Amino acid sequence: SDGKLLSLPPVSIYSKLNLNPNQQIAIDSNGVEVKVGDTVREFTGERRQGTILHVYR
Amino acid sequence: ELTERGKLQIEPESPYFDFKYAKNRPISALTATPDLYLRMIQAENDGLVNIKVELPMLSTVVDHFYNILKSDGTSEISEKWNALRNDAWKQSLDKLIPLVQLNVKESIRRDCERVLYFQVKNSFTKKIDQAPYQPPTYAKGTIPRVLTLSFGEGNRGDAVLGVFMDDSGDVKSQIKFDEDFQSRDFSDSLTRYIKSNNINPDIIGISGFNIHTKKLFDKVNELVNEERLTIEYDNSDKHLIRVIYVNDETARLYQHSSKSSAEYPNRPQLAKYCIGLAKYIQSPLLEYLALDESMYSLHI
Amino acid sequence: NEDYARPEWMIITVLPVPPPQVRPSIAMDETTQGQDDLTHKLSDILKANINVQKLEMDGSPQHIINEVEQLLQFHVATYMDNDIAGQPQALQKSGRPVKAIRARLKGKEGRLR
Amino acid sequence: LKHGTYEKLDEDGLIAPGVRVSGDDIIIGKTTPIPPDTEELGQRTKYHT
Amino acid sequence: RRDFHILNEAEIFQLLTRETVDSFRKGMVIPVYVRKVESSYMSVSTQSLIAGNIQRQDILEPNDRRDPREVYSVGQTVRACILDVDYYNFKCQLSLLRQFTENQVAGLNVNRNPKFWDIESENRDRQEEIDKQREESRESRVIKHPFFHNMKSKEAEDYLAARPVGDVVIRPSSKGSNHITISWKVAPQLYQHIDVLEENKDDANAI
DNA sequence: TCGTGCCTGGTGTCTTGGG
RNA sequence: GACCCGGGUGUUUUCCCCA
DNA sequence: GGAAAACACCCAAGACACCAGGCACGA
Repeated sequence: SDGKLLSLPPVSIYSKLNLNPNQQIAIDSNGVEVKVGDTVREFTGERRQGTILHVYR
Repeated sequence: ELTERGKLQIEPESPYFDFKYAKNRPISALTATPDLYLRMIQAENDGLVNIKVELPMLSTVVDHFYNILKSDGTSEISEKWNALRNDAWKQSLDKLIPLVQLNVKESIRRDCERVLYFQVKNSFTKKIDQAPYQPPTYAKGTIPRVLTLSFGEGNRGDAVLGVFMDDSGDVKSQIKFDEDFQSRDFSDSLTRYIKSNNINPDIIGISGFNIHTKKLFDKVNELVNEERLTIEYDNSDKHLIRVIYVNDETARLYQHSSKSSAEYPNRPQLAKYCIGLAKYIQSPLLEYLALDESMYSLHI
Repeated sequence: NEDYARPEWMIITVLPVPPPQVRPSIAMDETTQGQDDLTHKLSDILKANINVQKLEMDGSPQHIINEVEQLLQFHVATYMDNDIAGQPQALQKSGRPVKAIRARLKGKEGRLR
Repeated sequence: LKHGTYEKLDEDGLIAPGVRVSGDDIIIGKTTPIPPDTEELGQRTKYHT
Repeated sequence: RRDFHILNEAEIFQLLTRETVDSFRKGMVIPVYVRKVESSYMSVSTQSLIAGNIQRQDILEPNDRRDPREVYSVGQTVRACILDVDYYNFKCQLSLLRQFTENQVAGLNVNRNPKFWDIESENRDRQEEIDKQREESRESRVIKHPFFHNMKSKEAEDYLAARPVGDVVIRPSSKGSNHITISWKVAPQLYQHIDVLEENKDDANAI
């Protein structure tokens, strides 16, 4: 989530974060709910866009 | 200083936002906060920011060295000589400044790295410094018989697994509770397992992956308080068997390690997790040793 | 054609084995699934190949070698064409003739039509 | 399971006469055994057999 | 070695919810999930299974007199601000008032002392990015009409110069797509531009 | 007859090739 | 707060329907 | 184009693991 890259053995990883749709929820700047796979565009900065892969915090 | 990449990428949520516009930060205070300087260096290496070291009294040193070097003549020839000397001195300063800046930067980097190394060493030592749980009416260092109960998640369809280990460190019996943990049947079966089979565990450990485990912990504590399940003491206020939460980084890593699979080829993953919890309670140091390489991935 | 159709390529020395998409299996009932005809024919061809290899290295009566190699030739030929006039067809255990690859492509119900 | 409804079946898995049925409803309930998986890990008897 | 270490309320909370006490405390905004709507309160669930509740004073704005059920329904997640945290019982109270969910922007406690912080640079960058936000794009208008011509004011006047008195040309207006400038030749080398305001427009290019 | 037990017959199981 | 699913043979043969 | 109805690797025989019963034998 920080933006860095790491290399670790498969054993060291804790576990997959299995999250239900009731847990993986995203809200945009305006407050409209955005779900998995939707396309959003960055409001500022590079103003890039893409499809959501996973939502966390 | 900020590059265009720094001008665009340093967001209010990014960890680099703490020094987006820092200025005139004292060097002597940096050693007390090594992580700030390390993060500044990391941001610099990303092509976002530029770290600059400057002296408020640089002009004072330049003027003093010029006064030492300059001639005292007043003729126009002496004026030309002094001008040539001063210009060469300024060029020498221009050449010299970057090397001194780099040397000071490397010195502060080494100091901050050593400070953070010692800090991490102390944190790890604090993490791994804990003797095994001492049951009452026993001397310190005695290995207690332990019982671990866990169900993992608590979704509809989550049975509670129980694993008991003696002081010898060898698994004695594993049991499944297939009824609901809130039913009277669950409590009755757990009481029968605790009492009838002469298991007599010295401490009971409870752990899980979410907040659903809290309800199990409360239910177990209520059951212990209700049935007066006092510890058996080898031959009189008999003491109750303690029920606590257990830290489970080593257990989580052990449930995925192939060492457990070789040790227990016909056991479920939750059984391995409970065994890891029990072994951690018996001896945290040996469990931390069992991590081998994965211990370096722990949040220290 | 030198690049595309060389005359010695008309003799089969290595056989391509099609993927299961070409020869899918069917679940006859809730428990037992049925192997396709091509799968059984390929199993027969591979058994004949194993038999030839085993016979060659151990001991070589020419009569036995001729018999086994002729069996292998028959299996490979019927795997691709089971309507060769002048000789009996390959039959399944149920008595029906084997549905060779050539039969898949011809007729109203074939691939093309 | 089929996408229809099983609520019209009796205790013995057979519908009773006099019951109105529609398309895709289940009129005969039958199950075949399957070797259980490793779900006995932590499933409270709620594992598909 | 020291005796066995027993986890406390903060450690148990961090172990169970995997959320630090710093990242979950007063004055934080989280996208909680509505689980039950009632007239006097709403029961919501956070991402980390922490059950929350809001008393009726905060689901709806103090000025509004609507019903909680009409505005918010089950499955409609909304932003909420943490007011209180029961770490032992994993219970929290939230507020939907915009004074928390919106005004809380600079939630970091970074010391902005001018001696060690360049406030002027951050402010200047702030108006730079705000002006960038103000920047937009515009395009031309296309209209289908026999007497409509995409010309400037001077271009329209020159086009009407070769024509006798009274001929009429139509061009887009500078006051917006909802306005139209009509240029007609009053006299030799004399032209009048008249602005026409459009109402009930079906489209920008439409009439 | 009481008691510890043997040791080979047998249940349950399975491989894997004949047809 | 207890929360609802998503799968279907193949090969022969026979008897029909409209031209 | 419709529907219905009957068939689709079976098997047997030699090799292994576990068990148990009824008879041996000392006392």
